[PDB]
Amino acid sequence: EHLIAQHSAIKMLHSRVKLILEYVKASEAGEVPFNHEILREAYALCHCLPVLSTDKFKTDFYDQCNDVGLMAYLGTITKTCNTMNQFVNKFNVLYDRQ
Amino acid sequence: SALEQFVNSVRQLSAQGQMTQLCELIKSGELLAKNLSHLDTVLGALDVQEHSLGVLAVLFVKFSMPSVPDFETLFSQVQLFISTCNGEHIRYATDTFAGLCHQLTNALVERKQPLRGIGILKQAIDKMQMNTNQLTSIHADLCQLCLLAKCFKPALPYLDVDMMDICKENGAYDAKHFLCYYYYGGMIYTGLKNFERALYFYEQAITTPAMAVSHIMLESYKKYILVSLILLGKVQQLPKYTSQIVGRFIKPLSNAYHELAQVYSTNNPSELRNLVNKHSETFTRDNNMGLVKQCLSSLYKKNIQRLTKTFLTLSLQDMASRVQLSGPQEAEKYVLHMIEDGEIFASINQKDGMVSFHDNPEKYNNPAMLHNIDQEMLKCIELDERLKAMDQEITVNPQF
Amino acid sequence: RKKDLSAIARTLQEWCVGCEVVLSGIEEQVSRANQHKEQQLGLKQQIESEVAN
Amino acid sequence: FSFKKLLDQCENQELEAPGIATPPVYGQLLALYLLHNDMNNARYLWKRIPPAIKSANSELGGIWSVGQRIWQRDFPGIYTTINAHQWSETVQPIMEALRDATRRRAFALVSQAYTSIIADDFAAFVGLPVEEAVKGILEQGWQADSTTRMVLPRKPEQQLARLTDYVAFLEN
Amino acid sequence: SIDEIYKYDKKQQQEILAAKPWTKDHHYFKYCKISALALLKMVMHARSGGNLEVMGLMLGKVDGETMIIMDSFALPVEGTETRVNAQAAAYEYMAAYIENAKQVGRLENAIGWYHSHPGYGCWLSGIDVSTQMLNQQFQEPFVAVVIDPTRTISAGKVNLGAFRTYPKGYKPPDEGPSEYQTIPLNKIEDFGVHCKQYYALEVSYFKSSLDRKLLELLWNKYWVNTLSSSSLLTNADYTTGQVFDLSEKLEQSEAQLGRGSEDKLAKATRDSCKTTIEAIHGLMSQVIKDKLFNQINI
Ligand SMILES: [Zn+2]
Repeated sequence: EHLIAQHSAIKMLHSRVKLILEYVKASEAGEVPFNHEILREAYALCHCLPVLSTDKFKTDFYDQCNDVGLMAYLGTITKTCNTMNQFVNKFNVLYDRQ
Repeated sequence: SALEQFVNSVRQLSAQGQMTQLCELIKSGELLAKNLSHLDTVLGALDVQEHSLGVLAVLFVKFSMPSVPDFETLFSQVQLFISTCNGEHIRYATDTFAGLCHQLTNALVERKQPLRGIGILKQAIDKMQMNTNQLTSIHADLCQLCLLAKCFKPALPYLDVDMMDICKENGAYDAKHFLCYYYYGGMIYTGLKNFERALYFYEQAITTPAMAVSHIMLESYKKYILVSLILLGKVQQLPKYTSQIVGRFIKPLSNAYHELAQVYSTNNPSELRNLVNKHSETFTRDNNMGLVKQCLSSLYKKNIQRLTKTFLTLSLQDMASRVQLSGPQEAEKYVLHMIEDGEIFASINQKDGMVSFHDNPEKYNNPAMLHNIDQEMLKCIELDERLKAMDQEITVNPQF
Repeated sequence: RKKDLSAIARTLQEWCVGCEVVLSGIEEQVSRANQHKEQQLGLKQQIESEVAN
Repeated sequence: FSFKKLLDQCENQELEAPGIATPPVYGQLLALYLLHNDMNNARYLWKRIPPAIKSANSELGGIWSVGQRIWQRDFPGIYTTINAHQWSETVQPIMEALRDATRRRAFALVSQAYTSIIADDFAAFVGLPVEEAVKGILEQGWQADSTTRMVLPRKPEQQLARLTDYVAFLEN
Repeated sequence: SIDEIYKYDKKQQQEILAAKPWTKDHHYFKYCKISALALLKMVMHARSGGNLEVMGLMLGKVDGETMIIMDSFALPVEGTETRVNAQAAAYEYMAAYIENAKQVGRLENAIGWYHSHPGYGCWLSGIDVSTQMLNQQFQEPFVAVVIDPTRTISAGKVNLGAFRTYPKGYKPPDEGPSEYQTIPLNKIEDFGVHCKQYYALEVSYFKSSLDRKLLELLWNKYWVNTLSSSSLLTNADYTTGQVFDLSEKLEQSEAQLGRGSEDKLAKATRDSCKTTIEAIHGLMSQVIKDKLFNQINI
């Protein structure tokens, strides 16, 4: 229910840059205007490829995911500890007088 | 006569109409007449399905000679019963296992060792152990074997399972069964040197309600001492919810062992020598040759570990002088086997005599980190999975 | 910059569709997993509810 | 590599064999389990070896001595023990294979822990003579020294299913 | 028709308004047909309200067995969650609005109470339970329209509950939801004093086909925004407050299960798993963008 907003906006601009793609392909194909400002931007794009190779964000994202993952680790804690407390309850229920 | 439809039961009438006879009451025989050879037509051929209840209660009136001379013949068809007729709920197959196989167990090192049953026979062993390599005294036999008998392979499959699901449930198990279980666990991960796993086995089983003391359990707590002190950089203190009389009775029985725990803080050769001579009765009581220099290893553990966070580099000749080390060249020798231990921040400077620390546990910078954590992932995953499953079954509790 | 123009724009179409299909396989893995999460927890909760009586 | 498969299959099958399996293949498995410098369950199974097998299979005693010097880690002595007895086609060839493998083990780890050493030291620690090591370092370009022979050893989808798992826990 | 429910039959609507089925059964209103104006400024004016509690008049109607929230939202005010009958003071809004709303054919009349507890809900607390109860003996059909802004921030779902509280004399019958909710110290005692004096309405939503097309087309260019969140940076501090709060709740679960708020240990395990899921899914979206745009290699 979140990523479908992603999907919707991406599909909208997808229609945009796909109409772009279509009249583009026609440029090199034929009967549609020959301009030098078509792909050229595509070259800019292919040098816009994966931003920050940098190892900077590489460490940064080690940071991020380690944070959330140890969060989840603690939550391996939360889940099984709640399970454990209920177990000790029922152990104090039938094995014992809670 | 005595097996008219009874052998017809095993062959034919097992998984049939009102034929629920043998399994439910849980062996080189099963009938002791002249026709002990006719004890071997078809019993370990097909399976051990729902033919459970009756005929064992019917036929517990013979109970003699469970060790007939079929040591290979009926042994052969029982290795079949392993393969061919492994069964339905094969826990109760511990019967012949109990009656015969421990019987057979008695002969194995009595001949050499378990020559002939282990490999195949684990087929119906695991047909027995339903899911988790579930606990039985088959563990007990074969793993006492792999501990002391020089045959450690067949449970290498079964090494670090969190096997569970034991059967009390009309016997089918014994206190000694788990006792042996984590016991050879301890001793083997000693010999196998995964000392932490076995130390774990000890403590997790020793908090069990305990009121009978055993010198067996004395060897248990002793070897646990061995690991927990040697294996660790200092002493462990445990969840003290173990026995009332046992854990607090052997605790003074651990007199020399608490004092030797103090000895772990002491660093004296002569005293540990004397105590080792004292307990040599245990040092070789089960071919456990080498425990003393296991202690000496813990000694140089303390040495090196102290040295670890001290400095970057010293006159390692002078450091060997420092650390009660027995040989400077020798010093780098065991240093470099620590390099084979793969842990040390040290380095090899013949010229300057330089050994530095290099403080690179991790630089948090790995797909390797990803692997560590994905391990953590799936581990904690299935952990919580059985959390929810056991919770689920707690939902199955009756009127309460 | 006289013309790789045709080949330029078509390599563009290529890689655009390539990242698109990577991300779309992701999309349907998502339509699996936490759609599978919907089904799994719904059924598991059905089990837990039927545990009572 | 196939040598490890040789180890594994020979071990498990030779175990499957016994009354008592092949004492020559016993010592062959000995070398096989040595292949990783796997010495301790090695001595373990040594202690299941029947004694006539040990003494009679003289290559068995030789290999046992070899693993002895292994625990010394005395490199040239162990090399010599390789050519003490020779079991070609199963051992002496794997003698060579394991020899070179653990020699490279020493290579890597020593170069790593290296700070300074006469290259001759470790060269004898890998059987390489003096100018054999000269070759090894110059061809490797590692700086050697006069009067010390000190080396310069140099030493050296994915996320989508992640997300699915994250939901399977978080969102369950 | 999809527009068949957008039809505000002022005739029919005000008919059931004067119908008084609640005085026959105070559980008649089971549904709550809503137009998304509630969500509209309820959401963004609880969030734009910061942490300042608010109050006032909702637009709406009634249909069959259904309260209908045509409107609900917030003020730039405070004091709600502790005001003696807060909501009243904002009704001046549609003391005017609805009036000349009729001048455009909005012949609707006032129906309810817009409000927001920015950060911690939209409801009526202890003094506002005086508010809620008094007014439902004042103003029935009256509702405790309940949705939490920051809960709907870190939750991804609109927990809407139209809480016709059980008037004095009328106890919760078979269907009293009584949505138990973690309250601050100010009003948790009075919630325990009044947690079981209200039920919820079956809050449905009604719209036009143009509405669906507009939301889809919204997404159809918002997806670019979707891959530009950076919200792990947003409320990591919020995660930290949950850190403290959760260690505290485990302290209190401790203190409860010691000798002998029901089973604070299990509730705490629940909420811990919840908030960790929250932070983890934030990290999910962020790692999503990251791995995507950073695995684009030339
Ligand atoms: Zn009030």
